[PDB]
Amino acid sequence: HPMITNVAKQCYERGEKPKVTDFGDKVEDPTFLNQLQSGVNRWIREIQKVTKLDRDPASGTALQEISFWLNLERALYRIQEKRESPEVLLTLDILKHGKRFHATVSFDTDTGLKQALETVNDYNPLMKDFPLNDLLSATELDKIRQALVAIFTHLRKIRNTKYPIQRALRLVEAISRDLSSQLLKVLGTRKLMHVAYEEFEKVMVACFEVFQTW
Amino acid sequence: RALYRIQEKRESPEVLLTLDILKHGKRFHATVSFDTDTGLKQALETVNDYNPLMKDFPLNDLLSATELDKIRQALVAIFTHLRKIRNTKYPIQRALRLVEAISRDLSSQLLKVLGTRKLMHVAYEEFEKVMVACFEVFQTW
Amino acid sequence: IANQPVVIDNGSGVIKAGFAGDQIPKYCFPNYVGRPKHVRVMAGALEGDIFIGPKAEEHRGLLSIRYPMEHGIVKDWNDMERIWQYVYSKDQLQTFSEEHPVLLTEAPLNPRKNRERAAEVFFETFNVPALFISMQAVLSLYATGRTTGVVLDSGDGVTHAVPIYEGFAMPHSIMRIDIAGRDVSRFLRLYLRKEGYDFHSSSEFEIVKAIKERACYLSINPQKDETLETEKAQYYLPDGSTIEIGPSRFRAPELLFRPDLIGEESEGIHEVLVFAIQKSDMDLRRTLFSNIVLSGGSTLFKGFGDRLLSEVKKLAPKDVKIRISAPQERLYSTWIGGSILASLDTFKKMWVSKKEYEEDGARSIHRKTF
Ligand SMILES: Nc1ncnc2c1ncn2[C@@H]1O[C@H](COP(=O)(O)OP(=O)(O)O)[C@@H](O)[C@H]1O
Ligand SMILES: [Mg+2]
Repeated sequence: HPMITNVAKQCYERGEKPKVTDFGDKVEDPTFLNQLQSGVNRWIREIQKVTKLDRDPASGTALQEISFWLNLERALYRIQEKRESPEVLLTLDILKHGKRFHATVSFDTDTGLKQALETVNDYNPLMKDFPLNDLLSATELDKIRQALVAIFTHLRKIRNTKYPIQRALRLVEAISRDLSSQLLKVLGTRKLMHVAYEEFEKVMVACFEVFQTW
Repeated sequence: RALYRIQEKRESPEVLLTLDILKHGKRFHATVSFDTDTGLKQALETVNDYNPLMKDFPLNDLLSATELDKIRQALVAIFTHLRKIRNTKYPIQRALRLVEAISRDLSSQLLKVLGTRKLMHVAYEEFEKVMVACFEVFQTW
Repeated sequence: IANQPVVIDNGSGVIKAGFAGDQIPKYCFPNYVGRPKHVRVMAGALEGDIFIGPKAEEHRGLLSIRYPMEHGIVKDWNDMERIWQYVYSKDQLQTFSEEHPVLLTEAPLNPRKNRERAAEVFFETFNVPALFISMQAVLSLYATGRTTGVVLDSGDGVTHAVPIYEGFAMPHSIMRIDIAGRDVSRFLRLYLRKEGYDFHSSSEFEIVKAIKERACYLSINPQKDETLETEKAQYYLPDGSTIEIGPSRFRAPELLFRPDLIGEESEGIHEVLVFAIQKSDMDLRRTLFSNIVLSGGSTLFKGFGDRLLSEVKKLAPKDVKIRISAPQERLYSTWIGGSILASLDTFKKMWVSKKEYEEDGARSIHRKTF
C-alpha cells in the first residue's frame, strides 16, 4: 500500500523499525483498513495462483516434471520469504489491530501455502537426486544400463516420499519414453549396415540385457 | 477526474477568501452566479452517479482478445458489467447507444480475427470449426 | 474471499450499520425518508428530493417523513433501496457494496416474501459477495455473552420474546406482537390531542417521538398513579413554546403492557415474555426465568425493569428466581451481536454466497437462514 510504503520510508530514514503506532489514528480509519484488506485479498489470490499449480504427468518427459517440481519449490520458498517481509507483516499487524481477523486468518490458512510447502518438501527426496542427467548424457549401452539401475535405485527412495501411485506410474512411463529415445539415438549412430554379424549379436545381447534389467 | 480537480480548486483558501470578500462588499452577483451558474454540483452528481458503470469496464478484454473463445468470454464479462446500470441513473437510450458501440467493436474485432484466419484458403473442416465458433459468439451476444 | 463483512441492523425506527469487529455501530441514523413538501423558488436551495440521515434531521421542518418499514416489514421497497444506498454512501461506510459481505437482521416470524425481496435487492442491486439474514434476538443474547436465556426485544416496530437454548432459538416458543415504540408514540399523540396539544404533520410526529423519549415513564402501580393528582411536568417544544403533559406522561408507555387501550386483543409485553417461557420445555423454564435479557429502544422507559419484573412475578410460578438483565447497550445489543458473529471464522460457512443465490435463488436463503 502506498501509505505503508511512505511510513516505512519515514521510519527507515530515522533508522528505526516500523510499528503500528507510527500510523496513529490512520489505524482506526475504516477506509484505510478496507484498502489494506482488499490488498491482502489480492495477495491471497496471487499466492493461490501459484500454490494451486499442477502439471499432467502423462504429458511431457520426466525431466519436464522434475524441473516443474524443483521450480515449484523455488517459487514457494520465494513466496515464503516475501510473506515474512517487514511490509507484509506490518500490513497484517495493522489489520489485526483493527479487528479485521478475517484477512489474517485467511492469509494464514486460505492461501494454502503451508500445505503446498509441506507437500513440496515431502516430494523433495525424489526430485532432489533424480539421476536422469546421466541417462540423457549416456551414449553407450553399458552406461545406459548403469543409469537405469541408478534411476531405479533412486526410485527405491519413494517409500519415504509421499507421491501418488498413479503419478509415479506415469513418471515411470516417462522414464520408459526417455529410455526408448536414448536407445533409438544410440543404435542409430551404430551404422548396423556397415558392420558384421558377431558385433550385431553383441549389440542385441547388450540391448536385451538392458531390457531384462528394466 | 477534471470535475474533481475543479472541486478541489474551488475549496482552496484563495477562492473562499475571494468569495467572502465579495460577500462582505455586498457584490452578491458574482457569488450567487458562482454558486449556481457553474453547474459544478450537477456535473459532479452526474459523473459520480455514472462512475460505477464506467469504473473498471472490461472492454479491454474484448479489444485485446485474439481468439474467438476469448471474445466470447469478454462479451460475457462486458454484459455482466453492463448489468450494473441498475445501481446508476444512466440514460437507457444512452445505454442502447453504448451497446451499439460495443457491437461496433465486436464487429471490428471479429473482422480482424477472421482476416488473420484466411477462411477461404484453409480446408473445409477448419472453416466449419471457425464458423461454429463465430456463431457461438453471435448466440452469446 | 471478500472484505470485512458489513453488519446492518435495519430496525423499523433506526438503522444501525458498521463493519464487523467494531465495539459499537458507528453509523446509526433514523429509518425514514424525508421529501421536501414546500415550493423551491430560488437558485441555491437544498439539492435533492430525498433526504436521509442527519440531513433529514437538520431540515426536519421542511420535509414530509415516510417510514418504509412498519412492524418490521418493508412496505416501501424503493425507499428501502434508497436507505440502504445511503448506508453505503460517502457519508456512511465510505465503501462500495460489491466488496463486503452483509449480515442483515430480520425480526422473527416475518413474511417470507420480505426476506426474499431483501436478499434479491442485496444480491442484484448492491451485488454483495455474500449475505446472511439473521434474527435480532439471538444476536442480542450473543452480545450479552450468554448462550441460554430469553431475549425480550422491544423495538420501534415489533416486540418479541425469543427463548434461546445453547445458542439455538427455539422456534415453537417465539412470541411476537406488533405493538412497539411507534405504537406508543402514536398513542402518545392521541393522548396529547386529548390534552389540547394537537400534532398532525409527519415532521411533528418526530416531536411526539422526542416527547416520548424525554418525558415518559412507567408507573409501578398504574391504578395508584391513575387516581392521584398529576404533577403536569412541562416540556419545551423546538419552537420555544411549552406544553403541560400531566396524565399522558405515564399512560402512553402503558400501551406496552396493555394493548387493549387501543382495542387490540393481543398479549402484553409481560404476557409475551411469560408465554414464551411457558411455551418452552418444562426443564428449561427455571433457567429461562433466571436468564431474561432486555433489548431494543422501547425497554429504556424509566421504571421499565421494575414494572416488567413485577408483572412477570405476578404471572410466574412461585419459588422461581426471576432475573431481568438490562444491559447499558440495549440499543446496540443486537448490532454488537451481529458484529461478534461476523467476526468469527464460522461466519464464512454461514452466508449465502453470490453464486449460490445465482444458481438457487430464494431457496438458498431459505435453507441457510434456518
Ligand atoms: N430513552 C428512551 N426512552 C423511551 N423510548 C426510546 C428511548 N430511546 C429510544 N426509544 C424508542 O425506541 C425506538 C428505537 O428502538 P430500536 O431498538 O432502535 O428499534 P429497532 O429494533 O427497530 O431498531 C424508537 O422508536 C424510540 O421511540
Ligand atoms: Mg432492532
